[PDB]
Amino acid sequence: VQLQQSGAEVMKPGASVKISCKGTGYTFSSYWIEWVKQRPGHGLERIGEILPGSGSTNYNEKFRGKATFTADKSSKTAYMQLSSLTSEDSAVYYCARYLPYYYAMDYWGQGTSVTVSSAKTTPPSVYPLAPGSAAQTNSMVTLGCLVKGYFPEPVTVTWNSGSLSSGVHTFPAVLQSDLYTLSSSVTVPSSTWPSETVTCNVAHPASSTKVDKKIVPR
Amino acid sequence: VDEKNQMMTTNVWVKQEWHDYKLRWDPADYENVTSIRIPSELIWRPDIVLYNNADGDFAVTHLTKAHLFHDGRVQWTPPAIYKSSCSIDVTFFPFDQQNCTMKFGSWTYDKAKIDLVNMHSRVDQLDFWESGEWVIVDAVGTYNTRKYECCAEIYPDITYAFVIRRLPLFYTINLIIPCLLISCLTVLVFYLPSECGEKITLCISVLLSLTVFLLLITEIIPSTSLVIPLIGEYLLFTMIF
Amino acid sequence: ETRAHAEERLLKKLFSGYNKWSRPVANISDVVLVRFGLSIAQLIDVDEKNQMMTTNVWVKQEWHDYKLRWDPADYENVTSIRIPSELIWRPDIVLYNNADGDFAVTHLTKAHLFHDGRVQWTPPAIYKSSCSIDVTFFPFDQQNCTMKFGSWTYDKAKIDLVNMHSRVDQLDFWESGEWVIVDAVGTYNTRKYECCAEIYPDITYAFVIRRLPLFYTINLIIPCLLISCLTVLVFYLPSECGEKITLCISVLLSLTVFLLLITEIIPSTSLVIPLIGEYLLFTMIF
Amino acid sequence: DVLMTQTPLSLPVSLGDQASISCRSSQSIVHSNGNTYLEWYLQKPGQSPKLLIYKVSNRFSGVPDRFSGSGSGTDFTLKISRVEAEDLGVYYCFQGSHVPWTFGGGTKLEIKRADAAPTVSIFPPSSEQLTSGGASVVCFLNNFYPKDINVKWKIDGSERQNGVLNSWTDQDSKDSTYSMSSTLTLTKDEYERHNSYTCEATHKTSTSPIVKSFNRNE
Amino acid sequence: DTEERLVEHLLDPSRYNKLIRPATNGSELVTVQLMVSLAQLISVHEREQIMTTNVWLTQEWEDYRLTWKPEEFDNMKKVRLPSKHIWLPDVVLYNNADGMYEVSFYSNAVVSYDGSIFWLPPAIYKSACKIEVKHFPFDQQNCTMKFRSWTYDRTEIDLVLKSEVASLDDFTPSGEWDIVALPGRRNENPDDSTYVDITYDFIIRRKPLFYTINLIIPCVLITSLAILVFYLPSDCGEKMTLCISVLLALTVFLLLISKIVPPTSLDVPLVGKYLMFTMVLVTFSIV
Ligand SMILES: *[C@@H]1O[C@H](CO)[C@@H](O[C@@H]2O[C@H](CO)[C@@H](O[C@@H]3O[C@H](CO)[C@@H](O)[C@H](O)[C@@H]3O)[C@H](O)[C@H]2NC(C)=O)[C@H](O)[C@H]1NC(C)=O
Ligand SMILES: *[C@@H]1O[C@H](CO)[C@@H](O)[C@H](O)[C@H]1NC(C)=O
Ligand SMILES: *[C@@H]1O[C@H](CO)[C@@H](O)[C@H](O)[C@H]1NC(C)=O
Ligand SMILES: CN1CCC[C@H]1c1cccnc1
Ligand SMILES: CN1CCC[C@H]1c1cccnc1
Ligand code: NA
Repeated sequence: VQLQQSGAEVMKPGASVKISCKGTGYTFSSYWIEWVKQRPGHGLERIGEILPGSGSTNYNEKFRGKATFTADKSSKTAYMQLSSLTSEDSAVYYCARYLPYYYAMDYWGQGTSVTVSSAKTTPPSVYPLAPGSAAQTNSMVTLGCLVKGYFPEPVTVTWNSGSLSSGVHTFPAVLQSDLYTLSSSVTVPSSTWPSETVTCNVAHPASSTKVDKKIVPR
Repeated sequence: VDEKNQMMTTNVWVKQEWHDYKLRWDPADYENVTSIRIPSELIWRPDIVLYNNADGDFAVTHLTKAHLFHDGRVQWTPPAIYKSSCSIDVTFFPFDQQNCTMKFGSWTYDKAKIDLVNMHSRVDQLDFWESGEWVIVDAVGTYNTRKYECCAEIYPDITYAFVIRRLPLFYTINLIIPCLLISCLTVLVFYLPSECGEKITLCISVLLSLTVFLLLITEIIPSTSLVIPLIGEYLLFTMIF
Repeated sequence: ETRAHAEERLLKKLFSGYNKWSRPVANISDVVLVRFGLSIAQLIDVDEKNQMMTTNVWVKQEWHDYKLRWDPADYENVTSIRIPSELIWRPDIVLYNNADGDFAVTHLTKAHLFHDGRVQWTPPAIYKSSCSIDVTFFPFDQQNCTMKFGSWTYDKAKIDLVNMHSRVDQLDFWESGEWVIVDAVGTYNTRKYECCAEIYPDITYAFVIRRLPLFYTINLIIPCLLISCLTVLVFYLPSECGEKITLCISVLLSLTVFLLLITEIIPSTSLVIPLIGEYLLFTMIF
Repeated sequence: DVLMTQTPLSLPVSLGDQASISCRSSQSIVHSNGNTYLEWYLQKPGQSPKLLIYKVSNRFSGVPDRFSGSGSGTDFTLKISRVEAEDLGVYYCFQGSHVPWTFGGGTKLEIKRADAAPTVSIFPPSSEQLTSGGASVVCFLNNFYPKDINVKWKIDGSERQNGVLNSWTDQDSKDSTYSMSSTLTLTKDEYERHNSYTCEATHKTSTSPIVKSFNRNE
Repeated sequence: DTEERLVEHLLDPSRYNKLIRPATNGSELVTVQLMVSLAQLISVHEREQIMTTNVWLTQEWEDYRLTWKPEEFDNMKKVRLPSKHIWLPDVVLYNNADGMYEVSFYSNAVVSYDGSIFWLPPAIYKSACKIEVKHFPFDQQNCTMKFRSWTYDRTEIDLVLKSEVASLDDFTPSGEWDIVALPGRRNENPDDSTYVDITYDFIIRRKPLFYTINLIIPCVLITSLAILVFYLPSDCGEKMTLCISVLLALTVFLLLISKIVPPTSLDVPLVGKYLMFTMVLVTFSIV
């Protein structure tokens, strides 16, 4: 068996988004297909299941009038028309097979990320994070590489080709006003930084941006 | 048309014509003979089956005879009784229109071997018998193709759609007029003064009367939960009031 | 060398000069033994008004003859082959208590064959017997219904029935829901009819069964036993209010419609009367 | 809808320890046939959920025997014998008694070890951001345990809460620690009017709050 | 032209036989793969406990003597043959009522050159399934249907399922009834060692709106008056008519709901129990 979904999708608030679910390797129109919604914060809430053979549909009492499933028998594809979408439903959507009262839920999908925000395109950024002026020189020191104002996910903020990989830290994305702001840090011995050349690199495939900027002391 | 069980029982003359190469001969050598009649059991017969059956025959088991012409043409006219199962849509009872479909087609042959061609665009009605209650508004024939799970080839089919109407006079003279007449008393009891003391009698009698009429109409219309009969809604409305 | 090719030669050889209507026995005086048995798939219905019990029965008939024997070590070790029952002799076991039903085994299933001459045959059937329905303690009732199986055109000198199992097997029984079988007893008997001089054997199967009483004691006897507690209630009503005749007529018509309803479910037997009917007539008189 | 209540919310247990998680229903979820249809799901970070227990009295075909499930008609308990490095993730409940179906709340599960000293470091803005016209002060707090820690921002001795972005990651695998970044964004015009900027950290392993301050005019 | 010679070569009674079943290498089992497809659930008479459905059952089996050299006969791949003449393993219901056991149409079968045969006849089946009537009408019905060869045990043939679930590619919405899941499972009996069969379980859910609007609303509508008869003033002298009429209506609804429910004395319909309890209440009211 195998399941496929649609790619990443973005759209302004209020419009409609339709995602596809493809299934192969079994009798597609023989048992239920249910979808799982996962907010990036916490919890798992469902959106509903349908039987691709008949027009039997049901919904959770909380998400009534928000989604409308649709099934096709010729092409093994399930669609979902979406109602007026708001900024509170930007989450990850799944798809899964299910058969009630018997063996059920043995396989899944791979995940479909949908992001809804008022933005068009913003390249990732360079702003190093230099240590303070008044600080006591210890045996080790932390580093900093900051990126502000980019959209959408993902981005790859690494060090010099993986040379400094121990002690790295990559935080989740958090908004400030409308875009994303991330930082990368690592602890290196203070006896090497004034000598070794270290530069953080930023790679953005969605915009094809490969930018590095050397960090030098003050 | 048993709507309670959702079954249309029709009497059908099927006309099947084709031609093959083996059964040809020369008329000029056999004292100028052109057409001879033979039992269909001895010659090949294409399998024409309907898919929409429910508790009935799947075939033409009568096995009529068949004509033969000199050039190889063959004509075959078996009569049969078919029992289809069509979705009865009863909303505007009794002023109703029924749309019932019968699906004919081959069974063990693809489009690469047997291809069906509708001889007439409309269903013939030269020898129709008027039942009295149902009149056929129109009968349309459509040629379609499908692809099933078994196989790789595509299979042809012919869909006959009968759109018919119910003659309304009987049910509007014996079913809806009594209830519409006794529903005009639910407001009458308020004008009755309370000193005489018989208003509860009238009220309970009217209530049981509508109850009896509802439990009667629940037999003639099908037990289908997709939509509600309008008369049933009106009766429940008046019972609540 | 294939198994099918050898079985084909066997089947061609034994059916070469075999007859169907000839009773297969070594000598005229020698007998056969037909081991007989029953199984109930389900108990369809017991229509007491029409006095008809409709049953679905697997009949197990085992016997043996001398003409269908061979040697297994000569035909690549074949022991049991299956053949249609129309080609071999078939003993006619008929039931005498039929009422608008099948007298025979018209399904004509297949039959097994062993190498020594033994033959086993299991045709399904739908039987409709007519048993005397005794409805007195309705609904707390026990029904005793019989079926009478037996040979038709042969005497005890030629065929002798032997019951295979002392009790009717119930390994594949389907619970009808309303009727449970208490017990089933098969008895071998012999009779002598007016036609002939010889005596003929038969087997009588008696089913003693009970009716599950909850369905009727929750819908039929409790409403009438409840509304009958009003016939004495009306006298305590004062006279000046003026509705005692209403209560009386209501009770009377209600119980009369009830009674006339109960006559559709019990048979029109005149030998005994149901106790419920007697109680209802008693209450109507009073 | 039959809500599901999982206890606890987060249960850190070390490698090899026995962990038991309770999952209660708001109503009775026993079907009339006599079998209770409940599913346990295991979600790992960045992957699709896996199966471990279906039809609790039975075991999944493919999961090792270290997992077990039991309970009465209403109270349910999932038990693990020895926690390995692979069993990290989140557990989920699934009831299959009444329509519609619903999930649980989500039970977090990671490993537990001793405390650690938090590493705090403050980074003032760089020259490129001053050329842009902003000021990003980034306060890293890495390699600490447990999550009980607070970050506070002071400007000239006054508490500041506007513009504070607090982010944290999950428990890392090679060191079993936590990380937390606090970003403060201001304008360059405001950077030239204040004097002292301070990031303070209050953690259990420190009786005194770790203070990191820096001055503009020195 | 060559098709006729090919068919007469395959179906010659001197060479091919029908009453015997094919086998090789010392009574090896001939595996038979059957799977079902539900066309449309056309009726369920709950009073007689009879589910009448439309079924397409597909059967595959390997057979060696029907093969031919594909190069000789103009490179033909598959040939149609009548079902009556070629051997066919019987596959028939057991719990079937109405006597009718075998299939209806006996359609043609496709035969390849390797020897695999693939045959599917239509059928209408009248299964008999117990009606679990407890939560009327908000109920789930569990109807079982068995497939097993009435002529062959597990010594010659063996049955194996192709797909774990019945297909619904040809399903049409039935209307009143709605399917939930169609699991099929191959049973095995270790005590007998010969009993082998396939059970398909149809779990069905009734759409509730029809019976709701038809019966439940009048029921509660007229039973909401049992606790109301007392508020009537006694001097008017009309308690008797109203209360007796209520009791009569409750008895009528009880009889009707008992006539529509299947007569199974194993369980009690909840609506009937509620009505009997409120009937006892209303007779205590009249006294
Ligand atoms: C619809 O009815 C069918 C038939 O009664 C139900 O199938 C039965 O299901 C139960 C529970 O799954 C089976 O019991 C199990 O048997 C196996 C081995 O015997 C055992 O490992 C389990 O512990 C359990 O006892 C029972 O076998 C099965 N009946 C059969 C196959 O004949 C079915 O569950 C019903 N549908 C629903 C939704 O309940
Ligand atoms: C009847 O149904 C058929 C098939 O769905 C459809 O094509 C046709 O339009 C319908 N006829 C009418 C009058 O709606
Ligand atoms: C049933 O009837 C038969 C024949 O009349 C009789 O012999 C038998 O005793 C009866 N069964 C019982 C338990 O009385
Ligand atoms: C094309 N037919 C329609 C439904 C079944 C299918 C079929 C396929 C092969 C042999 N017979 C029938
Ligand atoms: C012994 N049979 C039982 C009833 C009829 C009798 C009989 C006698 C002769 C030939 N056939 C049947
Ligand atoms: Na009256």
